[PDB]
Amino acid sequence: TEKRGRIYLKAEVTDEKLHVTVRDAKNLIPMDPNGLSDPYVKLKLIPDPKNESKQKTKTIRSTLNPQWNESFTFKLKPSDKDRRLSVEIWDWDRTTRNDFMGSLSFGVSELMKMPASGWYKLLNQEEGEYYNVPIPE
Repeated sequence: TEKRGRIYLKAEVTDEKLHVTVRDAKNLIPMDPNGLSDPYVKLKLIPDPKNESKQKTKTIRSTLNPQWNESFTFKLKPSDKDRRLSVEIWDWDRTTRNDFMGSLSFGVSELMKMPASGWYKLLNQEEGEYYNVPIPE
């Protein structure tokens, strides 16, 4: 439906490189029967027809408030001017398919103008690939 928690990130473009820091997320919704989840974050630059830009944080077991503190770097190219940084939280599972938890995205153009920083509301999978919602509140 709609409330999936929030995540704190930092993203910036410097000298043809995109730097992203995934700090932590709060109030995630349990996808595991146990009432918790095993979250990890997938980062990519889309569209990614060749599927070459994927990066992911480690999976943190049994928590609804993960603190990854991981940084990533993407080497950019001109065409990236029209791409977006997609950030998705998934719930790792031992025996079933991993479940989508929440996501968002930023335009590489957006970031070149203004770096991202702070808390953001997690969105549903489809919509997450098109926009982001800061939470300065």
